[PDB]
Amino acid sequence: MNIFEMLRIDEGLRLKIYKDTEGYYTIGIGHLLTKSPSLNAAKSELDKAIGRNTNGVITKDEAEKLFNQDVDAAVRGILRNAKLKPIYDSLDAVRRAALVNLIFQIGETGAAGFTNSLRYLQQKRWDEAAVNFAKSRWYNQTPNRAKRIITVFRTGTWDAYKNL
Ligand SMILES: [Cl-]
Ligand SMILES: [Cl-]
Ligand SMILES: [K+]
Repeated sequence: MNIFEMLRIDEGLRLKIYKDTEGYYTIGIGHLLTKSPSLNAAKSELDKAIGRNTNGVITKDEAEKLFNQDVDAAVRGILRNAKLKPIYDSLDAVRRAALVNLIFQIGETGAAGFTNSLRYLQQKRWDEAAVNFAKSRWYNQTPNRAKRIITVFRTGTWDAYKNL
C-alpha cells in the first residue's frame, strides 16, 4: 500500500470524461477538469492538460501521467500551506498518505474547514480526531470513502484498504 495505490482505489480509472461525486467533469484517476457545467469547457481543459486535441478520450498512460502530476502537486501544496504543513510534518507516513488523499479530494480550500480535526491529529488524539472528522459535509456526502480515510488516521494502518 502507498498513496498512489490508495488514491487509485478511491478514485478508480476512467479514460473518457465522466462526472465525479459532485457532478463535475473529470477523467483518469480522479483528475478534476472543471466545475463548469459545460462539457465543451471540460474538453478544453483536458486538451490543455494532455497537450493534444483529445475529444474527451485519453490513454491509460496519459491518465497515469496526470495522476502523477496531481499527487505530486498535492503533496507540494500541502508543504506550502502554512495551515497544513505542520500537520503533515507531525505525522507518520501512513497517516501522511491519508492527509494527501483528503486534500486530493477536497482541495486545500476544502481543508480550511478541518482546522479542528487537523489539530486533533497534530495532538495525536486519534480517536477524537476520528470522531471530529465525521462531523462534516465531506463525511456525509462520501461516507464510505471518508470512513476509510478516518480509520487510517485513527489507526495508522492500511487495514481499511486491504481486500480492495
Ligand atoms: Cl493539469
Ligand atoms: Cl463514498
Ligand atoms: K472518481
